[PDB]
Amino acid sequence: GHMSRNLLAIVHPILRNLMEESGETVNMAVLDQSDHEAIIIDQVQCTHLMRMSAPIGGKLPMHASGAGKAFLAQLSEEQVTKLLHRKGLHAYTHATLVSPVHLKEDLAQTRKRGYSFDDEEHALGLRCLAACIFDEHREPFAAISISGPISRITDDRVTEFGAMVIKAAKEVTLAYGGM
Repeated sequence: GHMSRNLLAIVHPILRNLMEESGETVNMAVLDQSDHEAIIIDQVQCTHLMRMSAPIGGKLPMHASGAGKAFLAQLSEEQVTKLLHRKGLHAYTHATLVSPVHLKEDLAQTRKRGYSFDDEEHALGLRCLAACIFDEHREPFAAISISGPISRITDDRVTEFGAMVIKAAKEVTLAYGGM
């Protein structure tokens, strides 16, 4: 499935809603199946002075980011192993899953859990939760995420945050099909 500008306008209402509810910046990122890259293509920023603010068109690391890992957690260990050298498991922070053992392990927990979770892996003090968007062939082509500072995305809101992003992704996957 591809991301048409038309579809974005239809779904925008979902990103705005998740923003108000979570109180954090919301992003929509598309999966580049040719280059294996998570590209931000939409965003609704929260109003807090201190917040996450990525540039539209910005890329996200596949192994150390909400959207990245929410995608990576869809590919086989062989595929993953490919991107290990294909892309690169760069070390953004001491928490970054630089070792494929742990990574693949977290990737596993992601599918189980439903939503990815970057805990200060992409940047110090940043938390992120993402959940894939599905086309017709049940293929994940997009990912919706909530990213904010740990000071506000507290440990006891993680699950409540992970649920919000499921409810919003589901709402996009369905509203998508048949329009």
